[PDB]
Amino acid sequence: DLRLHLLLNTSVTCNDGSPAGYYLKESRGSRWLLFLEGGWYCFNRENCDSRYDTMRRLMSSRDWPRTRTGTGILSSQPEENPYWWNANMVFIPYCSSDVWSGASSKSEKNEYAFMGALIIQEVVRELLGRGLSGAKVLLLAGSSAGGTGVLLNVDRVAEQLEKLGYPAIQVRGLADSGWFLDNKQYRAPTEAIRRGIRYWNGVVPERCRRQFQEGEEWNCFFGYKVYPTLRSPVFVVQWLFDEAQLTVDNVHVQEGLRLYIQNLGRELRHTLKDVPASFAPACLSHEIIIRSHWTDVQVKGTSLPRALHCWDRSLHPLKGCPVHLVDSCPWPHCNPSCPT
Ligand SMILES: *[C@@H]1O[C@H](CO)[C@@H](O)[C@H](O)[C@H]1NC(C)=O
Ligand SMILES: CCC(=O)Nc1nc(C)cs1
Ligand SMILES: CCC(=O)Nc1nc(C)cs1
Repeated sequence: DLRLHLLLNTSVTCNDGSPAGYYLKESRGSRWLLFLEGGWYCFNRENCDSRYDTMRRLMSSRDWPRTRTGTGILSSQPEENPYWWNANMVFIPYCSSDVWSGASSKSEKNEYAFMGALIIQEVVRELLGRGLSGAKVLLLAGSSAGGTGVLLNVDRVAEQLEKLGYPAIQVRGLADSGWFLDNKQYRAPTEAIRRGIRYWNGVVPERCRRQFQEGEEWNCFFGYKVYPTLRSPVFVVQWLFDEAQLTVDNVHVQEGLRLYIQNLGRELRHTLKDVPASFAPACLSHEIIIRSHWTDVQVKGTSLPRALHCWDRSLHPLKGCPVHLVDSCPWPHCNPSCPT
């Protein structure tokens, strides 16, 4: 079990002004995994009000429980988590509705606070006094909106630790199910994100901002565009036929739809050709890393926990221990190990 700590700086808040926080389980014999929860987002007063009625735990800490159980990559049992398992474990709840990009407080002009980028910085800050100062690796991981959040924030964490005087901590990223395409729909994300950035005062990585310039920062929310601007090592996990991608594409089988689905998989595979650390199975699904049975899926005979271990070794190719694992077969569940 991981134990809740609300942020000591109570000006760093969830949407409704309640304090943000993190859940922690220390492992004193180990030198850190910080995981970003996902859960869509909201981009105007009306749709944020709706989310506050029926998804309030994603906008407030008032009802959070005192503990949570670590699962998947957050599990401390080697049977469930062959990778790491002995690491210090941190789960950061998503309560900012801003894909972890916001830097704006609640005020007389703002009904809600959007502080995702500042929540991450404050968590890292308060952890340094609880043992993070002695770390050798900090892995910033996340699923869905949290996976996009890794891409937007990993280099800022590295810069923060350098400026605070901790140059020996190696910061790395693991982005799960947050690598989306701004593609043609079958019957939109780009417009919703463009409006969100204005509403949230959203921030993107500096090198990506300088490429796309004012008004075009929405481009940096799309993995294949922001990834080449990043300096920290990042491992990318993405289903080739992601259910959230298909949902925004208005897909819920005749020739037209067959060709659309096959072209989606081919496009995703193309965007990963130059990503040396990646795991991309040919399955229709969504998310992976915090599921208890995350060890079952294999690409070309290699599981995700093994691929991550091989990545660790590469950061010290390796005989029989690969890190670039992308299916080439063209239809959902052509890989027999896909989740049932
Ligand atoms: C609390 O966080 C805010 C936002 O980052 C910052 O401006 C302020 O200085 C912090 N306060 C303290 C006491 O650290
Ligand atoms: C919130 C996760 C999701 O389904 N969609 C996202 N789209 C972008 C562009 C970031 S997160
Ligand atoms: C990167 C060189 C290499 O093979 N690394 C190794 N790591 C272990 C754990 C044994 S050898």
